[PDB]
Amino acid sequence: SKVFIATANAGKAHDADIFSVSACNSFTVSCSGDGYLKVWDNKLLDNENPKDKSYSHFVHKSGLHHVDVLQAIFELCLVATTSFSGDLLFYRITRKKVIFEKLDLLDSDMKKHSFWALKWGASNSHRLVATDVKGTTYIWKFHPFANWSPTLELQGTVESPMSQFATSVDISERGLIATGFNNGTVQISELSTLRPLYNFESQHSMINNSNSIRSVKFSPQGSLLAIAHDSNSFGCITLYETEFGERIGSLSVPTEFAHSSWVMSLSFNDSGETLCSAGWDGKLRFWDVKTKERITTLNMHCDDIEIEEDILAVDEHGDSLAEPGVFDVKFLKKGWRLNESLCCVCLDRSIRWFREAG
Amino acid sequence: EWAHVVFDELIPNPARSWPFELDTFQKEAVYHLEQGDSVFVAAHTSAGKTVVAEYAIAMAHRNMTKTIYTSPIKALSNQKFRDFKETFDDVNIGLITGDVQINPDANCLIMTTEILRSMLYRGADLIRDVEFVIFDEV
Amino acid sequence: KQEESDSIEWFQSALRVDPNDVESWVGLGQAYHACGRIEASIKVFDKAIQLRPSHTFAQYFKAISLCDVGEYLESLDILEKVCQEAATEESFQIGLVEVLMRCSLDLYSQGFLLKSVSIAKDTIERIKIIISELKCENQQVWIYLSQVLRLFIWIESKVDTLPVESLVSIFENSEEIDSVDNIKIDTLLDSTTDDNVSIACKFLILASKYSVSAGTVRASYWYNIGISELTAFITLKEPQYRDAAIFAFKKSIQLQSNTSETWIGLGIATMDINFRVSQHCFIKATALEPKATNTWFNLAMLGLKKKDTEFAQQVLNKLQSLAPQDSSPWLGMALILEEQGDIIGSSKLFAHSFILSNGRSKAAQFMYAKNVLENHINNGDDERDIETVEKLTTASIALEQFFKKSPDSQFALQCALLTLERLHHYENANELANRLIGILEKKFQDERELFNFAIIKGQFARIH
Amino acid sequence: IKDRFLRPSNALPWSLLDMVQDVDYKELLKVPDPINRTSYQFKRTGLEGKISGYKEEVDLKVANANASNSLSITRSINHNQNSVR
Repeated sequence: SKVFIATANAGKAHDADIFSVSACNSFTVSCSGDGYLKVWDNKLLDNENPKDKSYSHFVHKSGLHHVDVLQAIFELCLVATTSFSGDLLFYRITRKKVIFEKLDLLDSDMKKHSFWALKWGASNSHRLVATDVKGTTYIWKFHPFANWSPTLELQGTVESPMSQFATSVDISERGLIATGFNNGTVQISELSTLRPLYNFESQHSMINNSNSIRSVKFSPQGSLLAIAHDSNSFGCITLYETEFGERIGSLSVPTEFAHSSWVMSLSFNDSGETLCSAGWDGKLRFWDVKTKERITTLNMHCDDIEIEEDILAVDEHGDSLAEPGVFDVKFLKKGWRLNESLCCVCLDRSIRWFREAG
Repeated sequence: EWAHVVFDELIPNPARSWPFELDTFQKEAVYHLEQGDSVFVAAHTSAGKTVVAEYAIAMAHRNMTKTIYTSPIKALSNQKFRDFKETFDDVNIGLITGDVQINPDANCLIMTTEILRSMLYRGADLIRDVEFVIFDEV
Repeated sequence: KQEESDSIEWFQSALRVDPNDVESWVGLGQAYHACGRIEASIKVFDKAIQLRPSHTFAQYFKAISLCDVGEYLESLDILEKVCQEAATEESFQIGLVEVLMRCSLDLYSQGFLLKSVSIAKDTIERIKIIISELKCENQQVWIYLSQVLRLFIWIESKVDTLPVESLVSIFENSEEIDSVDNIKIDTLLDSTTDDNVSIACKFLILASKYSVSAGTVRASYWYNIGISELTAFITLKEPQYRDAAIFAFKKSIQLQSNTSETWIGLGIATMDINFRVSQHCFIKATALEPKATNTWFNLAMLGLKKKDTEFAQQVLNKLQSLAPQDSSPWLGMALILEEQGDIIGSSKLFAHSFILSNGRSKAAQFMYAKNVLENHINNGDDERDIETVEKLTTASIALEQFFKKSPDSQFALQCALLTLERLHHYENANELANRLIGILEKKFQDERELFNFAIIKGQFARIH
Repeated sequence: IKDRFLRPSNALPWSLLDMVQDVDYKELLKVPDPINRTSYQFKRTGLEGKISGYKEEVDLKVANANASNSLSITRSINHNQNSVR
C-alpha cells in the first residue's frame, strides 16, 4: 500500500469529459459526455494496446455522467447509467464480441423522474439505489428469473431530512444507506426498514454556502464511513463511525485540508485499511485509516500517455492540461486484472491503470 | 560460550530438499543448525552459501518463527527480494527500507544493517518472534 | 515447574517425530506465549485448531493470545463460541470478561467514547451471570469489574446508562475501613438527591473492597482500595475519602514498602494538607522507580500550587528533557508563561500541547479553546481570513470532544456559545444555550448571578 | 444596487460581534492504575498430556511493565505504536 506502478494507458478515449468509471471481474466500463458507453476488457496480455480490446455503444445524445456494473453467478452482467437529461437506462452485457441488450425495467410512472446518482447492492436479492433532483432516494429489488425474465420491484422511498439536491449515495453490506446533499448534510437510514438512523452535518462554517457533499463511501467491513466535501475552494475528508454515529477525525496535509482544490471521489481497498482520494488539483493521495496520516501521493500529467499521438496537451480553447484533475478513482480486487489494482479517469480524456508492488 | 572449528539417518526430516547433492560443508552447516547452534561460513562466492540461508529460512518457517536477512549494500536488497520470492513457495518475503514497506507481516524480512540497528535501539516489536538473523558480506 | 524457555526444544523435538501431536502443539504455543512470542503462539494455536477443530483449550489460548495484539473482534467471536459450547467452566467465562474489559479500555483510549460504554455494560452483564449463576468468585473478576466501572465516571455524558440492578444483584449474591468512608451495601442507595456519578464512585469503592481472597497480595489489595478511594475523593471532593485513602496507603506501605505507586498515591493524598510530606513521598517514589515521569510532573504541580515558579520551571525543563512526547510539560510551561505575562510563547506552547495530546486530555482542549477565543475577540478580523476561521473551527471541535466527557461546565459552555455565534452555527448554539440557561436557572439569590443571567439572555436573544 | 448596498441582514458580522461580545491543580494529575498479582496455572495428568484442571496462584514477574519503563521481553505490547520501526 506504498508503491504503485503504472500498467496500461489510453489517451483520447472519449470525445468529451469522462465523468465516471466502474469495474467488475470481466471488464471496466466508462461513460462520457459524448453519449457513448465503452467496455475495456480486464484480462489483457503483455504489450497489448487497450484500445484494441474495447467495445463502444451509443446510449443518449445528451451524455452520461454515472455508471455502475453488477456481476453475479447462469451468468448475468448488468450495467445501469444516468444521462444528463435525467433518464435511468439498463443494459445487459453478453459475450468473442460484446452484445448490448437494452432492458425496459421501469414502468411508465417511474420514467417521469430525473435521476442523478445510482449504485448496485449485490447479494451476500440484489438491490438498486438512486437519488432524485428533488432529494429522494428510491430502493429496488432485482429479480432475474420468474427462464430469463427480469423485473424491478419498488421497495420504498426515503425523503430528504430538510428539500435540497441529493448528490451521492452508497449502500453497505450490512444493510445501511448513506445519502449526501448539497448543503453538507448526510443522512443514514436502515435498508430493511427504510427508517433514518443518523443525521450529521459536516461544515467548517456556515458563513458562506460553498459546502457540498461530493462522495460518501462505506468501509468494506461496513463499520466506517468516509465523506468528501467542499470548503470554499478547498477539499476536505472526514471519517465517521457508523455503529453509533460519532466523528472520528479528519484527513489533512500542509498545502487542515486534504486536497488543494476539491475532492471528487473516494475508494477503499479490499481490507479497508487504506483510502484513496482524487482531487481537482491533479493528485491522488493515499491515507492510513487507523493513524489518519498520509502515506503516498501520485501526480497526473498529460505526458503519461504511452502513445505520443494521443497526448492532449491543450483543450479546444488553448488552456493547458499539463496537470489535469481526476474525475473518478476505483480499486480493483485481487485477480481481476497477484495484488490489487487501481483505475482513474482525468480531464485529458485519458483512462489509466496502476498496480500495487508486492 | 565457545567457538568450534569443524546423513540420511542424522536428519530424517529435512526442512528443505534440493535436486542435487549438498557438499560436505553444506551438510555440516545444516546439521549444526538442526542441533540448535550458530554457524559462521567462509567460502568462495558461487560455492553454494545461499543453500544455508534458504535452509535456515525454511527451518524457521517450520517452527513458525521469523528470519531477518541483512546486507551492508543497499543495491542488493531488491535483488535478494526478487530472488527469494522466486525461490520460495508458501513462504512470504518482505522488504523494509527507509521509506517503502512491502509485506510487513511476512516470514522473512530483508533490510540493511543500519535499519536493523535503528530497530534495535528503538525497541521494535518485530524482534520478538525473530529466531535467526543472517549477516551477509561480512 | 514454570521454566518455559527450557521446554521449547523438547516440544520441537517431539513434534519432529509426530507432526500430528495436538498436545505437543498446545504445549509449544503455551511456551512461546510465556516467553514473549505472541504472534508465533497465535500461529501455533491456529495449527492446533486446524488439526482438531473440537479442541476447546486451543481456542481459548488462541483468543487470549489474540487479545495481546489488539484484535478484539476475532478474539471475542472465538471466546463467545467457546463459552456457548462449554458454559460450565469458569476459566472461559473469566477469559471472556477480561477480553471485554481490555477491548473497552482500548476503545476509550483511541477516542471511541460511545462504543466503550456499551462494551462496559456487556462486561458487567457477563460478570453478573458468572457471579450469580456459576457461583464462582476470585480476585480477578472483581479487579476487572473495578477497572470497567471507571469508564462510567470518565465519560460523564453516559453515566445515566449505569446498570444499577445488575450491580446490586452481583453484590448481594456474594470492617476496619468501613468506619472511615461508611460505604456499605445495606445503606448504599438509601441516600436520595445525589447524581449517578456518586453512585458509580461508591460502586467502584465497593468493588475494590470486595476483592478478597510473602504478603504481596494483601498489600496489592490495600493499594487498590486506596487508589479507588483517591479517585472517589478527586471526583466528589469530600474529606472522608481522603482519610480512607491515607489509611489504605499506610497499611499497604506497612505490608510492603518496596513499591513506588503506593508512595505516589500517598503523596497525591496529602498534597493539600502538608506539602513537606508530599514532597518527601514524591522524592522517595522517584528513587524507587526512576524511569517514571509522572512523579516529576506531580512535584512540579505541587511547586506551582504553593507559588514557587522557578522550582516548577526547573522541574519542567528536566521533564521536557526526559519525556518530550508527553503533553503535560508543555501545558505546565504554558501556564507559567501565561502567569508571567507573555502572550505569543504561551499561545505557541498551548498549541503544541493540544496537538501532542491527540484528544486524550480535557485540560489541553479547554486551554487551547480559551486561548484561541482570547486572541480573536477584539483583534479586528474579517470573515475572509482563512486562518482565523480554521482556528475557530478547530476550537469548536475541541470543545465538542471536551463536552463528550465533562458536560455541565459553565465556562466551557460560554466559550462554545461565543465561538458558535461567530461561526454562524445557530442550532448547536441553541442546544448549548438551552443547557446553560437551565444550569444557571437551577443554580439560583445574589447580584452577580443576575448580571451573568442578563448577559446570557442577551446572547440567547442574539441567537434567536 | 439594492441587494449589494442597501439590504440589511439578520446575521451579525464580525464587526458588530466585536462591538458587543464580551469574553484545580489535582485534576491535572494522573492517578496510578490498579495492580493484579494472580493468574491461572493449567495442569496436566496422563501420558497423552491433556489439561486436567487449573488453579489460581501468584506470579513472580514489576506488575504493569510496558515499553517505557522495562527492558524485559515479557513486557506489554503497545499495538498503537509502529511495530516495524
